[PDB]
Amino acid sequence: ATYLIGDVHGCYDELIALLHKVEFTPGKDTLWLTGDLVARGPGSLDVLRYVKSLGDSVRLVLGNHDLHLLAVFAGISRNKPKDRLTPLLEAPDADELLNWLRRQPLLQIDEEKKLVMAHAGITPQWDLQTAKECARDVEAVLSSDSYPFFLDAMYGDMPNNWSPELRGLGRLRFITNAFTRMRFCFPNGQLDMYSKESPEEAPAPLKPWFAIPGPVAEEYSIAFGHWASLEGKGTPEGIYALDTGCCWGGTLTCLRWEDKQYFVQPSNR
Ligand SMILES: [Mn+2]
Ligand SMILES: [Mn+2]
Repeated sequence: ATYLIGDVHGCYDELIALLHKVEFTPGKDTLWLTGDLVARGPGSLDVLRYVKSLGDSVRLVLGNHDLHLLAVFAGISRNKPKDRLTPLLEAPDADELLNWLRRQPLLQIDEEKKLVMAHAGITPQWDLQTAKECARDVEAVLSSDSYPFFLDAMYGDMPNNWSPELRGLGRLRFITNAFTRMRFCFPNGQLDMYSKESPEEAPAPLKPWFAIPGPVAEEYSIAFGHWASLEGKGTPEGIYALDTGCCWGGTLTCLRWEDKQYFVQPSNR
């Protein structure tokens, strides 16, 4: 069976309870995770240990909080107490866990399932070939010995419009923002980096990225997490918003792909 789970955010107890609910069995089953494995919940260290141990039985994409953790680890960014990352950062296996984490993809594709996953989704300005190339470029910098330089460069809100002519810092910043921070788009597909509200609360002319026709969404199902204020609701056919806000007192959601059956684990908070 194939299971897809939204942002875990250190909610290790809820993750394990949900996996036991579906009798997740590595070697027979595969788990897809939308990223944001860490921060806010209390168990980021246990989450990363478990997810790394799954090996080929997990398909992860990196989220904005995973990248922020890497930036803190590398001395690029300041540790915020509310993220509760200190046990992970001080763990004796922190190097092993975080060097594993920075080698994971920004994008997962299963052609037999016609299924694509990224943390925030797929901008309508990208076709599949471009999404693949952009994921490869950022994965290459994150997996290199020089990844702290990229982590420092990644912060920023511009450029917010894709072009194949983008180069250098702006190209990487756009790619990172599209995969890990996107929510709303302008009608032409350009990213808005400020509004984090539900679609009903957003100001015109902002619309969700998935409300703008794009070539990937037209051919593939897209699963994503990230946008907690969506509460997993309000998406069109073939768009699966899996982040139902477990770390916020909401729920952890798991979708089984074969029958599109949902399973939900209440937050312990
Ligand atoms: Mn999140
Ligand atoms: Mn996120």
